[PDB]
This record gives sequence, C-alpha cells and structure tokens, in this order.
Amino acid sequence: PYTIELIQPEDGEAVIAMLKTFFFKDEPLNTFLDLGECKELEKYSLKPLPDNCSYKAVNKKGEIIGVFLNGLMRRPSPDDVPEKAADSCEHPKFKKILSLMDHVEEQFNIFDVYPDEELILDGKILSVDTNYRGLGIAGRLTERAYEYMRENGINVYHVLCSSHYSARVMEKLGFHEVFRMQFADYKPQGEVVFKPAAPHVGIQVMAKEV
Ligand SMILES: CC(C)(COP(=O)(O)OP(=O)(O)OC[C@H]1O[C@@H](n2cnc3c(N)ncnc32)[C@H](O)[C@@H]1OP(=O)(O)O)[C@@H](O)C(=O)NCCC(=O)NCCS
Ligand SMILES: CC(=O)NCCc1c[nH]c2ccccc12
Ligand SMILES: CC(=O)NCCc1c[nH]c2ccccc12
Repeated sequence: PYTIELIQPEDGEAVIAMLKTFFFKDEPLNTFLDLGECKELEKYSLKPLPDNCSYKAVNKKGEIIGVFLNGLMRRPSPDDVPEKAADSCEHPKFKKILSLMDHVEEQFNIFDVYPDEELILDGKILSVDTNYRGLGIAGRLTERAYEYMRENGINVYHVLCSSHYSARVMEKLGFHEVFRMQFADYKPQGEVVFKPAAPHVGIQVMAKEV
C-alpha cells in the first residue's frame, strides 16, 4: 500500500537520499560511468521541485519508494540563447551525461514537434525503489502529472529515456518515441562515449499528448 503525493520543499533531503540509494547507482548511464558522489546531480535533481509538479510514492511507513521529478519547459523566445548544460558542470562523469543531453537538444527540439505549444511538461528524473519495482508505481507517478497538466492546460509530456528498457515502460503508459539515438552512434569527438549492455541500445525521447 502506497500513496502518490506532491513533493514539498521540506522533502528535498529525503528525495536526494532516495536518489543516492537508487537512481545515482542504477540508472544505466550512471552505473556505466560509476557516477559516485555527485553533488551537481543533487543540485540538478532539486531544481525542478519548486515548479510544484514533482511526485513521490510513499509506503505505509512514510518512506519515499519512488519519485518522478518534473519541470515546466517553455518554448525558447525568438531571441533565445541556447545554453549548454555541460558548460556549468565540474563533475567529469556527470558532464558526460549533460553533454549527451546537450547533443540531443542540438539534434532535436521538442518544440518543433508541437509548434502551437508554449509550455510542455518535462519528466526529468524517474526512480523507483528496487523492492517496489514491477508494481506499476512508475505509471501511477506518471499519471499523477496528467492531473497537473489538465489543471493547467498543458498538452504535452516529454520524457528523455536513457534506455530502451525505460522507453518501453513509457510506451506501456501511452507515450510514443519522438527521437532516438543509438549509443553506438553518439561520437561527439569521433569516438563512442557510452558502451552499456546491448539491450539498452540508446536514448529515446518519448512524448504523450494528454
Ligand atoms: C524504470 C523504472 C522507474 C520503472 O519503475 P517501475 O515502477 O518498476 O515500473 P513498472 O512497474 O511498469 O515495471 C516495468 C517493468 O519492469 C519489469 N519488472 C517486473 N518486476 C520487476 C522487478 N521486481 N524489478 C525490476 N523490474 C521488474 C517488467 O518488465 C515491468 O513491465 P511489466 O510489468 O509491464 O511487465 C525502474 O526500473 C527504475 O527505477 N530504473 C532505474 C532508473 C532508471 O533507469 N529510470 C528511468 C530513466 S528514463
Ligand atoms: C526520466 C529520467 O529519469 N530520465 C533519465 C535521464 C538521466 C539519465 N542519467 C542521468 C543522470 C543525471 C541526470 C539525469 C539522467
Ligand atoms: C524506432 C525503433 O525501432 N526504436 C526502438 C529500437 C531502437 C532503434 N534505434 C534506437 C536508438 C536508441 C534507442 C532505441 C533504438
């Protein structure tokens, strides 16, 4: 038995503690790199919280057993200066992940897919406690956001998935691929950066229109 609840400002430390236990260690790119201590990812994870659309799954003892951290993304202004996230990162392993994200954004802009949309919900960090996996918690976290979207006239939910495994979960939830890139094809300086196990394949950006 668990609840799905809005993540509050006072929850920051508990969210970080949960992510350090799971996501930091067991998201495929993090585990490939052996991310280790990463204060900059802690910072990254806390950033979307004040948008008031991030959710926690909580067990009967009051422990966080899952999170989906979401942020609002706004269409770039016509005079927008695209910034590289990797430029403000000291941690070398996390910088590799941020560089990958920058590269995806250079190749694919979600706002091109939806020219009429000013605001899109961005699913940034999804993590479920191992002992609670395969119970549909990812789906219940995701679906709690639909309510926020409906309450605020947001039509599109955008989620970058770091493995075909997690992209499949999003497909079950009614998302579809809008962009993909094989790890074998990601060679920003001429050589492969990420070589996780073959079934991961690469990144897939997933979208749902609600
Ligand atoms: C991706 C993740 C959030 C899914 O959460 P979840 O709540 O377990 O999602 P689901 O319940 O829908 O289970 C997904 C699939 O995992 C498999 N599964 C079943 N039991 C499982 C278990 N005990 N442990 C792990 N996976 C299991 C099943 O294939 C299941 O699909 P199905 O139930 O439709 O047959 C979770 O695996 C996770 O935290 N992964 C590591 C971090 C990560 O990669 N996050 C996503 C980045 S995009
Ligand atoms: C919805 C979701 O969790 N996407 C995953 C993106 C991701 C993979 N590795 C990371 C390391 C640090 C920050 C983000 C990531
Ligand atoms: C269109 C399609 O079949 N997607 C699923 C498999 C796949 C092909 N290339 C990828 C690159 C990254 C992730 C997944 C993939």
